[PDB]
Amino acid sequence: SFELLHAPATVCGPKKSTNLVKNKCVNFNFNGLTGTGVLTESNKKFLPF
Amino acid sequence: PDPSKPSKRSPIEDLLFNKVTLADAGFIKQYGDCLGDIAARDLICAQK
Repeated sequence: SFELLHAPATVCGPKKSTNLVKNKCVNFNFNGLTGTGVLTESNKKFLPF
Repeated sequence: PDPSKPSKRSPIEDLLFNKVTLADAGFIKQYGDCLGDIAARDLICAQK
């Protein structure tokens, strides 16, 4: 049973740590959400939910 | 033409362009509060 939601993820794979890749088309994968895209720093408001 | 309005536009022509609102294709280049220019030809139009 996999819970992917707000708040930090605590379980990831035995892979090599990196922070992010920026301004490059990569397959992103943050908090279990995946897709193909270009990563830049966020510029919008969020709620804690 | 009124050589004080942009291009070879008459006072009427000025109203004819200014009073039609364009916010369709090619006027939206970026979407979703993504970073990058939303002006000139300096960044790729990818409307939404």
